[PDB]
Amino acid sequence: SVSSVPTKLEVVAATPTSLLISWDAPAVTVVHYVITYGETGGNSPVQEFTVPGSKSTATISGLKPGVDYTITVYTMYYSYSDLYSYSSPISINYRT
Amino acid sequence: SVSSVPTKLEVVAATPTSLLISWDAPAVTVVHYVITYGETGGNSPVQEFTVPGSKSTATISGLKPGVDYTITVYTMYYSYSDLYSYSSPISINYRT
Amino acid sequence: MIKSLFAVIIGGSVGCTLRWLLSTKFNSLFPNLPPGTLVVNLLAGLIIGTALAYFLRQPHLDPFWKLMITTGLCGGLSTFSTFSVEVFALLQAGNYIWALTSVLVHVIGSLIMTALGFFIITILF
Amino acid sequence: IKSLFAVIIGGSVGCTLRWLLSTKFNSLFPNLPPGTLVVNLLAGLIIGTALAYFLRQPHLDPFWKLMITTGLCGGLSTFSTFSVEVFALLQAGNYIWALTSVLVHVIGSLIMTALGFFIITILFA
Ligand SMILES: CCCCCCCCCCO[C@@H]1O[C@H](CO)[C@@H](O[C@H]2O[C@H](CO)[C@@H](O)[C@H](O)[C@H]2O)[C@H](O)[C@H]1O
Ligand SMILES: CCCCCCCCCCO[C@@H]1O[C@H](CO)[C@@H](O[C@H]2O[C@H](CO)[C@@H](O)[C@H](O)[C@H]2O)[C@H](O)[C@H]1O
Ligand SMILES: CCCCCCCCCCO[C@@H]1O[C@H](CO)[C@@H](O[C@H]2O[C@H](CO)[C@@H](O)[C@H](O)[C@H]2O)[C@H](O)[C@H]1O
Ligand SMILES: [Br-]
Ligand SMILES: [Br-]
Ligand code: NA
Repeated sequence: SVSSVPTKLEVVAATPTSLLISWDAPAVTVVHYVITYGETGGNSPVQEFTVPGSKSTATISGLKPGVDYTITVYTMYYSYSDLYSYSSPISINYRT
Repeated sequence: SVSSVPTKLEVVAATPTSLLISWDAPAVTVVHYVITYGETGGNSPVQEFTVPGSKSTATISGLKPGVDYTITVYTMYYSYSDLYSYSSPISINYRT
Repeated sequence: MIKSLFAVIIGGSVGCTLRWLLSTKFNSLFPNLPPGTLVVNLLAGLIIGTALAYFLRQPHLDPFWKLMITTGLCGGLSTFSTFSVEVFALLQAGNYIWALTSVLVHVIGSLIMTALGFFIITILF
Repeated sequence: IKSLFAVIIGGSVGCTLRWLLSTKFNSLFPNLPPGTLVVNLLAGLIIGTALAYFLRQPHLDPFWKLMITTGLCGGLSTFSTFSVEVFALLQAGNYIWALTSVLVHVIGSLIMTALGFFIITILFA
């Protein structure tokens, strides 16, 4: 009855080509966070990368200036009941 | 199944009033050895004492000169199947 | 030694199911060191320490119950594999301070629950 | 309830294994009973490999992960027996092997879990 999804995802610092995101870690043992980001406009390949579980911030670069991106985040965590499983995602939109 | 009883119980050095006995340890985690000594003719209080498992020799003292004594030694050992338990004894007789 | 086998199953089943119920209800409460897997290990440690100093005083008990309690219950109740994943996970997550702490508490606590159960019964008697 | 059978059938097999391996082998090296150890390394192995596998196949029935983890591994492994032995050695003034037994069980079981996990992880690549 304990959620593995992160909470309070927001952009704390931004540049024209990079977003800085922050999240509240779940009350689980997170092995790593998987960040996914893609241009909110249709068929721009969604790109993804991971962040260690001990961190709760991440940088995203290579973005075009003035574009709305969809930033989503989930976890690969350990629980007694499931071992290594992936959590549901938490998404936000931020426009550079 | 391995035996838990010592072997080669014997007086290695005697005086009139003391016996240096020794034995060989069984192939079991022996917590401590118990030595019992009394006058062979069932006419005297039987005395017992303990010696650490890390020792395989004991001293019997206060003996009467020229008297036959029955000396026996058993173990209190750990085995997987019986946890703690006492071994059957190994007895010898010796005249001081 | 088929009668011997039922002792392992009955005892273990209890110890397992017991371990299973406790871990689901309580493990999530404190993840840096799940308490469910710790209580069963302390519990079995407590039990086996008592079984130690009581079996000693009862040389003629049925090899049946001794099996069902130690190998069965305590064996099935306690766990070492589930102890390893939690540490392995705290290590993959770079949570060394807790991974190391989890190792210490389990080992020492289990030996104290053993020391307790042994010396409580040695002292009652 | 269906989950209950997994823990039982799983723990039963594991406990039955831990029993047979412990009786037949423990008595050969008292300083470090090897039956109580292999079951631990073997369960530590199984759980590590189970860890990495159920990740790659994230949608398989929860029944099989339960029977293998909390059952098999939980039943196969043991902490109480590891406790008594160490406590037995500690009681016997055998501090050297009491310590060694603690290390080899932990370090080894952890190495086995990492080994189980990392093999599978390297396999899927
Ligand atoms: C006694 C022996 C002790 C040493 C045991 C080995 C410890 C060091 C592992 C080095 O290899 C690692 O392999 C990981 C893959 O298995 C990679 O993880 C990457 O991918 C993982 C997911 O597969 C993520 O969780 C990680 O955060 C991400 O860094 C990681 O880069 C790489 O260095
Ligand atoms: C004494 C007993 C020994 C028994 C054997 C123990 C084996 C432990 C294996 C741990 O696995 C590795 O742990 C690293 C550390 O947690 C992870 O690094 C990940 O996390 C680090 C810190 O969070 C980051 O710096 C890395 O880049 C990132 O790959 C790495 O992925 C993971 O495979
Ligand atoms: C990491 C911590 C784990 C939790 C704590 C576990 C403690 C377990 C040991 C307690 O039992 C005592 O150990 C002593 C030492 O082995 C024994 O001394 C016995 O053996 C000694 C051997 O030197 C003799 O000197 C003593 O007189 C003799 O009583 C003593 O009988 C025994 O009751
Ligand atoms: Br497990
Ligand atoms: Br046990
Ligand atoms: Na177990």
